[PDB]
Amino acid sequence: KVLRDNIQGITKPAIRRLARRGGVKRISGLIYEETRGVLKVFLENVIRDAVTYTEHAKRKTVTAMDVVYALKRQGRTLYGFGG
Amino acid sequence: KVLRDNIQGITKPAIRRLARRGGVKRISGLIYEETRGVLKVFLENVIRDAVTYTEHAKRKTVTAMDVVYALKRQGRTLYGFGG
Amino acid sequence: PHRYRPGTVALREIRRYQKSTELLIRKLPFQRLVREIAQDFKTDLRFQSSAVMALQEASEAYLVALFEDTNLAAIHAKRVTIMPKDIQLARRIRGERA
Amino acid sequence: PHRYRPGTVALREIRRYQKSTELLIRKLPFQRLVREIAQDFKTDLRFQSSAVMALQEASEAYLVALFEDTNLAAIHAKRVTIMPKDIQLARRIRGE
Amino acid sequence: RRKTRKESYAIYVYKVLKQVHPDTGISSKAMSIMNSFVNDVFERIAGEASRLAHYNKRSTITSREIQTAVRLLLPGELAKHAVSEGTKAVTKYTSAK
Amino acid sequence: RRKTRKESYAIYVYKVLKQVHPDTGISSKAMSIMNSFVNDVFERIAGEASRLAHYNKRSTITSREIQTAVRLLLPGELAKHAVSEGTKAVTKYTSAK
Amino acid sequence: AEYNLRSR
Amino acid sequence: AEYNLRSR
Amino acid sequence: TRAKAKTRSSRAGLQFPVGRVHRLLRKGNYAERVGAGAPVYLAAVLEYLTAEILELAGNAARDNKKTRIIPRHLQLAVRNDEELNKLLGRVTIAQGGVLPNIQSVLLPKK
Amino acid sequence: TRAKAKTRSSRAGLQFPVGRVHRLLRKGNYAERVGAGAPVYLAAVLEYLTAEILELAGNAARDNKKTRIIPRHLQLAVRNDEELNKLLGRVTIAQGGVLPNIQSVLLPKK
DNA sequence: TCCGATGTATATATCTGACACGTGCCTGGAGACTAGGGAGTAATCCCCTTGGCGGTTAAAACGCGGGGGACAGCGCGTACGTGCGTTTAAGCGGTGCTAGAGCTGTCTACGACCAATTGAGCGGCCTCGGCACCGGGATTCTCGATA
DNA sequence: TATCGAGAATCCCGGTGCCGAGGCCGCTCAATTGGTCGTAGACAGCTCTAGCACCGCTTAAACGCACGTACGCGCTGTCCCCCGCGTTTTAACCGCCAAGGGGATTACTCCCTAGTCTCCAGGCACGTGTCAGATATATACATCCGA
Repeated sequence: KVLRDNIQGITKPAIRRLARRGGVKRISGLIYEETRGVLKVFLENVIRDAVTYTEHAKRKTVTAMDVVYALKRQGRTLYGFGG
Repeated sequence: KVLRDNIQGITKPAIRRLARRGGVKRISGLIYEETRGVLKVFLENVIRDAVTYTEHAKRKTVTAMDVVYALKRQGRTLYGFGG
Repeated sequence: PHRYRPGTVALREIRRYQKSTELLIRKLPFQRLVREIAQDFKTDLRFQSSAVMALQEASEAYLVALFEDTNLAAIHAKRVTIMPKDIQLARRIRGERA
Repeated sequence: PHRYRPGTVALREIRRYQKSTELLIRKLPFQRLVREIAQDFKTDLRFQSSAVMALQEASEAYLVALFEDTNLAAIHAKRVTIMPKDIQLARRIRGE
Repeated sequence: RRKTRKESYAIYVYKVLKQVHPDTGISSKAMSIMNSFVNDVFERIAGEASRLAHYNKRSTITSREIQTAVRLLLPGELAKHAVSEGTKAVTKYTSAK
Repeated sequence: RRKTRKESYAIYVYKVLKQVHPDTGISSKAMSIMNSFVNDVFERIAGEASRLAHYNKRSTITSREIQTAVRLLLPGELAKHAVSEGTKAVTKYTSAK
Repeated sequence: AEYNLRSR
Repeated sequence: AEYNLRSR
Repeated sequence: TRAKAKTRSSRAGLQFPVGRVHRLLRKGNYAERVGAGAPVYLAAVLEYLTAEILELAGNAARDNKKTRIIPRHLQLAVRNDEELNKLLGRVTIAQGGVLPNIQSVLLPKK
Repeated sequence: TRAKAKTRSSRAGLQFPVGRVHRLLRKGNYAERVGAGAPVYLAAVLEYLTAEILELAGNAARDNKKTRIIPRHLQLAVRNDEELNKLLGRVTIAQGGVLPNIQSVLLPKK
């Protein structure tokens, strides 16, 4: 039933590509776990608020608008998904 | 009456006391001019908005509420002066 | 045989990924991470496909911008290599880290 | 004669100023700086006394918090001395 | 003539102080900060409840919008304890008719 | 049955595009971003105009609250040029009414 | 009845 | 009509 | 004859003013309509959050050997609690000062 | 008898919809009342700010040899302009990417 | 460790001014009641989300070799902290003026509201031009080797 | 300290294909016209707060300088850990079929809130007395740093 351990599917080469878009030339091997921990904290904060909007609407489906409102409330406004 | 060059009245020992409250043990002599430039930019941003609230009210006196609203809209809410 | 020097292909990769706009995380792995995180807030949640894409676009923008600030923290410490302490400084000065 | 070693009185001053709550800039010099900055936005503004005090409390809180982030940038670079490049890093990472 | 009414939370902050610490007093500066804190948290909660009503196409801010705004705005255990107190109050008020 | 009418700024964004670059087109993702931008800036300006009316004990949002909200919200020369266009529009409208 | 504080 | 853009 | 009036605050078991909160919700342009339970719930939350800060600030006053809460005690209360510090992270308290905190690398070697 | 309808948008000289902006101001819970000049001023500002982004993004499209504005061109338009970058500093543009930017110390010696 | 010089914490006694309290009255909260439309509910359509299947091939994982960057240890000189005597001007209290914040009271122009009318804007249709890609050739950055 | 030139790389071109942008059309709902009524707020007039200006005194604080030491930071040497890249394995991605949960309506009804009118007591401004605590003066106790 439940999912587990999917943060390890955020691969070393994916984290390297994100760091390359961030202009990073050289990466310590300890960065990949630090980045996974940071990403899980960021997603937990956005998804908790998005699911709070979904529950207030009495819906079972998290919409792109629930995500856009959760991001706006946290001061990270996203254009291109509505709102 | 008129005023000029008052940023020099933000003295080296005042900037040192602020740095001490900030936990700073040792200070380069280049810091005092950098701190003055930073303070002038901070005050220009708050006072421009405060004076914008004052002019909207058709007042000639900047109130503590004009300052508190100017600080609040810049994400720096101040308690203890009203609002 | 032919071989590029350390950091030459890194600079080529920086130029490639700063020219491009696509998402850099694999979509199915990221979607499973979103569903795993969501199950702790309530069970049996569905997602609009565009909600997962909104979460991925926001997450990659956040990580890329944090890598820029991390890279400045490395360079300030006279390094070209980013380390966990550079992420930790960037997040503390941002007010994300206590 | 008696001397304390370099940084002993600095640590005593950190302890003193982190215990206290008083404004650390001289009030009359700060008030003249506020009036000078304001005259570029409108001529012959008055200030409530409490408006100048609100500006001073916000300005000192802002500078103190920036010195904390500047001190972390110095320590990250293996220094105990803050420098302009530490203020520049702190303000760049904050997005100021 | 006597000065116009300035409305304040100070007497209710003082009633709450006398419950949590009956022998403790408060300075007027600290009371001014408490009044600013109450006004700020009111405006945050009412503003998020306002957004929640608008997003859902609703004309009314209800106890349910306030509850979701409190869950969004307050961190961690502050939310759980605030939601407990808000629900207890509306339950007591409803029973009192 | 046909779907219910979802309004957007897309036709007006396209009218402004046809004025500023007559031969340029726009993708639907770029149009969606432009619609989000217009909604976001409307909500910021109307929200600051709303605070300005409340702070001044006023019931009405007027052209004057919008002007001050624009001066608070827009950086540098964006404010000066937006205030020019807002004042030019209101003076043409009140001449033609 | 008293407050359900986090401390009590 | 003309726009008073920062570019003009 | 009408029955003797009693406050909605007293019907709710609250110190904070339910009628004033209701009038602030109606006049503050939050929505077209305000539900009867909305000001009771909001008044209870403002009262609870007041009680959280004041309990910690009266503890800070007592630890500093003072019987009066001053702006310092509100700052010590807020910054020593991780959740009130998160709630008030963008807030300055006038005359609050800062937490006593020296970075470990700056302390003298012994 | 009754005269033919003229849009408040065309009466103001605007492409942006003054009647829709007015209805959004009245229904958005911004104040009790909305003045007749308020939606004209606001519609003009939204139109101007649209024209500023579209001018820079149509130029970004042309510099990229494209005829169609894509999210990339809006991102280049915004981040290469210091004032639109300040206005949109907390905003993510979906599918926009980043500015080409390498720190000088990372480039090889000459 | 251990002494002198210095600094902080702790005690007691003064006195002062901010807090907590009590009093009167008035304005805004509650009681009682009505009209009407928001939203709770039931019923229904059909979108779009979830799930599963097979092929393919892009991408991840792995292992290896080696070079260049992290970081420790060292030297050295300069720029900062400490402490002193001198100079500056802040802070205090005090007197005094009057700009202008704040409030009262009268009007009227403006916006909310309603009812009728009609065209601006939406969803649905559909078609052909811009863009994505193939796949090859021209050209240019890298870097071991030549001189 | 610049020059070959084999190699991998990016840019660039002409051709192929498709599928998304943007015009066209018909319906409808929301914007406009025209008109009424009520009160927000523009204006005039007045009170008296509190902000600005200046004086003279005291002394806290800023300034300027001399000294010396501990820190910044350039150098050099080691070695490890990261990059580049060739091979193998994984599973993402795509295109497709299929079911049905649940989002998104639509109609119907009633109970909830806005609005009105009339009290009446909770909360405010004001005026008051006294004890919490800011301070001077004293000195017990802890720390620092040369020996």
